[PDB]
Amino acid sequence: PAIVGDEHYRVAQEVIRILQRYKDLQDIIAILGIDELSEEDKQLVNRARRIERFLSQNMMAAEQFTGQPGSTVPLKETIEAFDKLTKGEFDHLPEQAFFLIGGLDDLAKKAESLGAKL
Amino acid sequence: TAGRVVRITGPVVDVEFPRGSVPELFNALHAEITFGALAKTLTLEVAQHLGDSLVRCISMQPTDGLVRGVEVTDTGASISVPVGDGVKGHVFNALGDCLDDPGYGKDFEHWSIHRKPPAFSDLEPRTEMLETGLKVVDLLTPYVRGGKIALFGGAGVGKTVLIQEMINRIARNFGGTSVFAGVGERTREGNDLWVELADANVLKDTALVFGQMDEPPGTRMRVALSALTMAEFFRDEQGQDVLLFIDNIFRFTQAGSEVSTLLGRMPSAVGYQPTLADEMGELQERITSTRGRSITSMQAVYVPADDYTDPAPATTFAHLDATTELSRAVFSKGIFPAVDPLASSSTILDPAIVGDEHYRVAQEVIRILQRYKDLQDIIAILGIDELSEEDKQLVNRARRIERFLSQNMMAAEQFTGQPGSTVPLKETIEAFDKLTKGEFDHLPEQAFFLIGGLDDLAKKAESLGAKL
Amino acid sequence: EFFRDEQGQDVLLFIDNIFRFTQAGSEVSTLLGRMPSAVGYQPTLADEMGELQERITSTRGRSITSMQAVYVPADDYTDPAPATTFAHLDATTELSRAVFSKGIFPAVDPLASSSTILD
Amino acid sequence: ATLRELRGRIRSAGSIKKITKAQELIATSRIAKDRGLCGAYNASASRRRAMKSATDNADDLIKALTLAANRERQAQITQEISEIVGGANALA
Amino acid sequence: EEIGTVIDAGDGIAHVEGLPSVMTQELLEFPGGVLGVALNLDEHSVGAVILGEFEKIEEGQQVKRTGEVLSVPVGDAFLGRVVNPLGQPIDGQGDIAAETRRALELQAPSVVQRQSVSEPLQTGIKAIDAMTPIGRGQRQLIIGDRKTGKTAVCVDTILNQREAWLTGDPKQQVRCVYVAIGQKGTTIASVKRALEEGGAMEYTTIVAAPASDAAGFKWLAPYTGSAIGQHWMYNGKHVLIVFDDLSKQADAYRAISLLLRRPPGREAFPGDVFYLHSRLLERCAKLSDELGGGSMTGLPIIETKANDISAFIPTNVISITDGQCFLESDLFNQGVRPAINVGVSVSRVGGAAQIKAMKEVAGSLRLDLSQYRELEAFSKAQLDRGARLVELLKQPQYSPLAVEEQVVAIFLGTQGHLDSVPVEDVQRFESELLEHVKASHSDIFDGIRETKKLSEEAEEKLVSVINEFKKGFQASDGSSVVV
Amino acid sequence: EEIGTVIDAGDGIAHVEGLPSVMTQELLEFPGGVLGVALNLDEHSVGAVILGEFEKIEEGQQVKRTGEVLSVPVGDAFLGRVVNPLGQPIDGQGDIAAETRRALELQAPSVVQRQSVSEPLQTGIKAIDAMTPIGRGQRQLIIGDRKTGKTAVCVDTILNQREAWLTGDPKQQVRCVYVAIGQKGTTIASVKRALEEGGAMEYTTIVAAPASDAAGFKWLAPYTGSAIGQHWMYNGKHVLIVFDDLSKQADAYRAISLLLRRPPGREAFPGDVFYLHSRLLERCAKLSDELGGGSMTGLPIIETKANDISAFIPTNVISITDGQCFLESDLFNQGVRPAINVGVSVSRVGGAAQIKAMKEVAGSLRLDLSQYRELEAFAAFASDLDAASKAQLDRGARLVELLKQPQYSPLAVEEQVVAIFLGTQGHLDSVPVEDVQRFESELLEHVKASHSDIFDGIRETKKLSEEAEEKLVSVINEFKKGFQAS
Ligand SMILES: Nc1ncnc2c1ncn2[C@@H]1O[C@H](COP(=O)(O)OP(=O)(O)OP(=O)(O)O)[C@@H](O)[C@H]1O
Ligand SMILES: Nc1ncnc2c1ncn2[C@@H]1O[C@H](COP(=O)(O)OP(=O)(O)OP(=O)(O)O)[C@@H](O)[C@H]1O
Ligand SMILES: Nc1ncnc2c1ncn2[C@@H]1O[C@H](COP(=O)(O)OP(=O)(O)OP(=O)(O)O)[C@@H](O)[C@H]1O
Ligand SMILES: [Mg+2]
Ligand SMILES: [Mg+2]
Ligand SMILES: [Mg+2]
Repeated sequence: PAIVGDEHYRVAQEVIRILQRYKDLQDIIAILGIDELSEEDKQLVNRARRIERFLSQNMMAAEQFTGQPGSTVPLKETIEAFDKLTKGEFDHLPEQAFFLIGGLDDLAKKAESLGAKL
Repeated sequence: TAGRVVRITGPVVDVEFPRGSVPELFNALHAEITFGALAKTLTLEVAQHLGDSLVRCISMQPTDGLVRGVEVTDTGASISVPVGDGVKGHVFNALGDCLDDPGYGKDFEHWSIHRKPPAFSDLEPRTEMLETGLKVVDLLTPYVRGGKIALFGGAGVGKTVLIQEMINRIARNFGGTSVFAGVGERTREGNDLWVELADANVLKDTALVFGQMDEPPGTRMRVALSALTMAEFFRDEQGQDVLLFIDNIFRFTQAGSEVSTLLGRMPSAVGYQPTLADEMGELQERITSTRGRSITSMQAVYVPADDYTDPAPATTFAHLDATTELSRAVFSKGIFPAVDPLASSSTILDPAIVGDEHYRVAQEVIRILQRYKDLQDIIAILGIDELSEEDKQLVNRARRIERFLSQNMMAAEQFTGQPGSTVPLKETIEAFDKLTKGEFDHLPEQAFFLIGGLDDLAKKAESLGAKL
Repeated sequence: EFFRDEQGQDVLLFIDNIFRFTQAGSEVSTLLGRMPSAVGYQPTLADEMGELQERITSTRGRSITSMQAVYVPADDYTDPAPATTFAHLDATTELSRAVFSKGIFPAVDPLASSSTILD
Repeated sequence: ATLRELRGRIRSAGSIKKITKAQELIATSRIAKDRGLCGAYNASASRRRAMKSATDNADDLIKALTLAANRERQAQITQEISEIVGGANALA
Repeated sequence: EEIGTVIDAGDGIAHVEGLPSVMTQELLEFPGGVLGVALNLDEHSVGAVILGEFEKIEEGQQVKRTGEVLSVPVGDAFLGRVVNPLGQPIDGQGDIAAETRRALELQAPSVVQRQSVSEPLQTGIKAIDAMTPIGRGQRQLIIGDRKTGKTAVCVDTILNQREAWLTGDPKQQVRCVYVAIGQKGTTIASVKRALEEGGAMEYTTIVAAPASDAAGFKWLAPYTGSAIGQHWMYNGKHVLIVFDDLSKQADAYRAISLLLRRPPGREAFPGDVFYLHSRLLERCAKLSDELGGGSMTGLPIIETKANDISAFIPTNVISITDGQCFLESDLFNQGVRPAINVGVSVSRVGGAAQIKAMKEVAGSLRLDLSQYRELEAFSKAQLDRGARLVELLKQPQYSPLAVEEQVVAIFLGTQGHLDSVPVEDVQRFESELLEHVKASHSDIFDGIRETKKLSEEAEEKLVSVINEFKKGFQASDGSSVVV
Repeated sequence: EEIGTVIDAGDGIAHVEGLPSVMTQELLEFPGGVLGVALNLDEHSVGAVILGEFEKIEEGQQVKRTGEVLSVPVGDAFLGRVVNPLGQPIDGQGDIAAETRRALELQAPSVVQRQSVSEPLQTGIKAIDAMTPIGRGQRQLIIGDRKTGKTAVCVDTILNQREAWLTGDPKQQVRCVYVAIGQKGTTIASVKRALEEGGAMEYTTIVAAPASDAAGFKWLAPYTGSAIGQHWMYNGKHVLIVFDDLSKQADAYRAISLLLRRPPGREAFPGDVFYLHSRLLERCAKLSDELGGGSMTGLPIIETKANDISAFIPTNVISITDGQCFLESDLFNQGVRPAINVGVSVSRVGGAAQIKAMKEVAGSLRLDLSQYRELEAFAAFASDLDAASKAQLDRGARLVELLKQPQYSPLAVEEQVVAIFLGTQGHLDSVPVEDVQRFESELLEHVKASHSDIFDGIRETKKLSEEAEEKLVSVINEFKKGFQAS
């Protein structure tokens, strides 16, 4: 918090907590299925899948491997977007909307192209 | 021109010779042990030139009682074994001494047990099915006539019983010559095989060479070469179709490892000899058909501690045309032969050789069994009740299929009192086509266990309560 | 042994911790340049343990009875050190935190503990 | 990677055992008082029996995996020592 | 005479210069009666493995030849004696008047010097004698976890040979060698005590290399016992040798090899540990009639860790022997004793060496039990029958049964005569019932023993006697067991 | 001439005294035509590896210098021939007229002697050409357990170069070298027959070091094949070299190093086994236009045990090559053939090794299949998934079906472009999964019989024109009417 500030640090810690819980739950989901989780844990699993996908990004140096030009997301946009993601504000979008995009504008565009709206 | 023993380290002997009279690599030397109970003539085989006119040799007999400084005579040639039609029906040791008729064969032609493999230009790939009548072999691991077949397995999963089965199914009505090499296996197994062949009237067409468990590592490393030399004579000189049975070739590799340790070589991985692959390759490349001259070889390969990644069997794999991998897990389920249908392979199981129908049926069996294997983690915890209807149906089908790959074997009667069965390849293909299509899903699983064809299936289903 | 054999007494010999004896033997074997055996223990593991344990016996009507604290590496009872030790053990007494926390003394776990002569 | 895989399997089996045990006890509570964890019932009491069986199977699996992991642990120590001492012997 | 001198000594190994005429594997005498075996012979010295108290070896000590390759005294005088792997008495009963000496590493009979195993070796254990029968000359592996009853099975088998011994017929007598390798001294003493109380020391020799012994003795003990037994076997006698246990011998040989700095392989074992066990067990054979027809039955014992039979030494020995009796710790703790496991336990060659009556009564027994296990894992009548059979196969320690009594008990179980009896009383039932047949109707046992078959008339009389006994059998629960 | 004397010999190694002027890695003549190479040079003696039949070597024999570092003959006469690692014929067809000789240890092209990999090397295998494309000058590792289809992939790649050979244009032609290391002789013979039937021996050379060869020949065979390929590569030709397989070469090198008593490393391998493979595989390169523009493409093969890619040699070689095709037994048995594990198989050249049309249709195919496999694992016991999730699963199942291919059934690049277009642009969605294969097979045939100009346009322009895309879409829609969906 002293260096990155309280907002950055809190959002980062929340993302890490959610991903850790998802990793804890993956074995249960694999064997017993997701319906056996609690409703709160199902909410967390959906959030975590969206978060892990949104950590992916179309990088410039990867154009040759994807055909897609890269993107750059400012720090402030990253912090705000992941704050929103941890709060469940994008749980209504398909997880595939979060895959290999930049910021929230790219997210809105991809969600539209897949039917949903941000 | 005689040498003298200078060092003895177990079965390995260092011998000094006068300068100019150092024997050539692989030459057979002779020494005497004179101590009463252990008196004998040692046959040493030159293994290395140490320099200063010293040679390191491997003893074919235990060296107990050997004394430093005793005279050593170089025969001037390598170990040689008697060859010809005369060896058929007789039992030999690794030095070519007849055991059931001592002195017999001393007058025959003798061939050095060391020779080059056939020239590359004489090699011809063999793609021709050897039909066995065993459902699992014929369907999933079709054997190759004139090809190389191996049976892999941990301790007591049925390798020797399957070798005896293949002697019954292939050697009995065979028209050519058979050679059996017992390599580092049970002596009473050799006696049993000798008696069984005599009973079945197959001995007259078979030469038996034994170097078994209670032999020094040198004999266990060379006995395979002796048997192979007899097989090579029949293949090349006599123009005979030859069968070569070896049980067990892993013992040859293990003896090589023991010898390498005694020879002072630096160990490779898992303590094995650095030349493991090369020794195996020399031996195996000698075991082969050439253009117009057929050897069908069947080898039992022991797998240490059930570890299929152990360097010995791992190296053996590349030398084979068909590979039947016996599994402890299958064995535990009572399925005989304990073949792992997903790990075994045949180079001729492809549509070009066996046809479209055989290939399709085999591939569907393999797919179903693979799907069943993939579900085992889930089933081990929750059983089949959590699976989808498609997966439940597949699991029931797979259980019936894996049972129907078992078979009452000819060689198994001695254990169960039940005579064996033979299944034609066409019937096997048809039956497994029906099974994979789900036509026997109503029959109980036990009806598919240890039977032959579809008539047996109907009879057993009736005896249980169902009806085919 | 002096107390048993010369004074004709019954002796209780406590050994805490026998695993540290095995491990000191392993370290000495290493320092002396001996090739380690399986899992890195001294090649003479069983012989050393036997030489120690076979002296703990009843003889001439007097006995040395030993209670020995045993450490199990990685909780693996198949580890060579605990396996070799347990080749000589006649009973086990497990003291349980659960039983202690109920005020039950001695805090012996009646289910975990066992004896080879309870037959 | 064998030991890493076995440890991961042990962790997974432990989580499964905890979940099945909680389900068994909750089914016990609900007996006194859709889903597919009921065993062969479709083919609360049945869920209780199925979860008892599943938690016992998970326990058996954990024991087997732990045995295999300890064998791999010992084998790795032995192999590493063999390589170390083989190199040292080569140099000595 | 030739005298060498110790140039260096460490960890049960010594190096001796001189002795130019020493033989490979010769026994060398070091001062204080210490012995060694000349393993490595080169131009500078002789490496010797010390067999005994290595701590007494010193640099500069004089070393003398024995003129004998590694060997032990052999003869009938060893019966009833306890010796160390050198053949030296340790029971404090004086000298052993040896007939001759036998070299330890004489090769086994060849493929043409044997014949098929055909005479049963009755263990008196119903589970084994019914499901994994052992013939004379066969090697049967007793394998299991610590404290699962392995020694008990082997000792009961030795005790079971008392009746054969008392006949005085060398064709029926079985002379027993019990080799204790690395076992606690108290346990060897208890084994000897049990053999004495059972009248078995008359025909039994013990070779002891207890846990306190050095590795040389533990390594040597099985070969000493094998040589003692082979002396009798080649004289037309039938011998039974127990190796308790070969796991400890493998450990001793591994220690010796590592101290010699031989590079190891799997589990740090030398590459020739398989040879160590295989050449030992190959010398248990059934000789051809030309060699006298003698036999040596081997009962090697292997201790597994956590019931893991796929480990290196257990798999080596499994690939050497003709079957195995797997003793399961789970069964043992459930009170099922002897804790034989049906699925994994098999006699490879003993199927032929089983009298006809036992075959007839046990052929079903095998299948019933094998299937009842899987059913119980999860009909009702087959469940009750399987429980009764599992009860029938239970047996107290130190109480082997004659084969006629085993036939009758398996008859009871297999023919449904226990379906009426309560499970908890089956044991008692059987016991009392057998005692009945001994007191009266003992001609049934005589008929079975003489003919080795269960006759129709004898079977009918047996059923009649079983019903009469059921008439007045008081179940623990109090209910009659009639029909 | 300088002469030494054999002072000791065994197991394919010899020690020679004398030869003061011998070079490191010099070829040495022993009596009887036997050759060796000097590896260890110290004051006392030279440790030499015997390349041939060492059983004739004896203490006291005279050894002669050759004055030559290890080298092999090279030239166009090696095409269609089977040779041993010295370049000597073993097919029994007479001598080979060498153009010249090449030292085995000539250095690889430097950073400034190369240009970027930019020309496709078509395998004919949809999965590879669309998802792990191989360019000219690339090293693509084929790694997997026994019998997973590694040799099948490599041999089919060799056979797919026949059309390029027949064009006659050396900028299009690919000459092929197949190095057989440690293979049984009959297996090598069967590979040669397979090449002969397909007409591949016209442009292929086999360097053979079968399992019966000395460890020296097995150690050398990859370098001999590489030198033969390099002769062409530096003369403006395009070469594809297959090493089947490098696991056995590593084992042979370990055997030699242990026999020479060099200190072992992990798994008893010598400390420089990684170097053994890296210096071999860096000789595969795409030369700059100043050096002729030639290239050599490497297809090393690695056999793993128990699917253990974490073993020493597999990790080394994976860390060397420009991507890997990972073949799995479980995928193979499921019917996924070629049995490529899409998640972990990668090409490090990527779209640069594809034509434009393929790059466009196959843009994100590999990531799409990775995410599909992930979702399939996640949604195994899901009831009532999202609409998007169900669509993803349906599409991925269709794509997996689309990438299945029988052995010896190559697809030209235009046919592959159309086949992939079917799946990635959504035209298989109306087709049942089980019929996908059949559908593609019949659609391509249809385009072959009529509308063949779609294939011509792709072939000639390397891209699918907007109008060609419109025509292909219309053709697919028309074909779907007559297609019978079993
Ligand atoms: N087809 C069969 N039917 C019944 N029992 C069988 C069958 N095959 C094998 N067995 C049982 O398995 C035992 C072991 O068989 P076999 O001797 O062939 O094994 P193995 O793999 O050669 O063993 P080892 O490693 O000990 O040499 C046989 O004695 C018999 O008990
Ligand atoms: N048939 C039996 N019936 C009842 N109890 C038995 C039986 N066999 C053995 N036991 C009990 O089990 C104890 C352990 O048996 P035993 O000493 O034979 O096993 P073991 O495997 O040889 O042991 P260890 O690992 O100590 O060598 C015996 O002391 C006796 O108390
Ligand atoms: N695409 C495919 N479709 C069907 N069968 C295939 C395919 N590719 C390979 N096979 C078959 O799979 C088997 C193994 O193939 P291949 O010999 O190429 O594999 P490998 O990994 O090189 O084997 P090995 O371990 O013997 O060297 C052969 O029967 C081959 O015919
Ligand atoms: Mg066998
Ligand atoms: Mg015991
Ligand atoms: Mg291949």
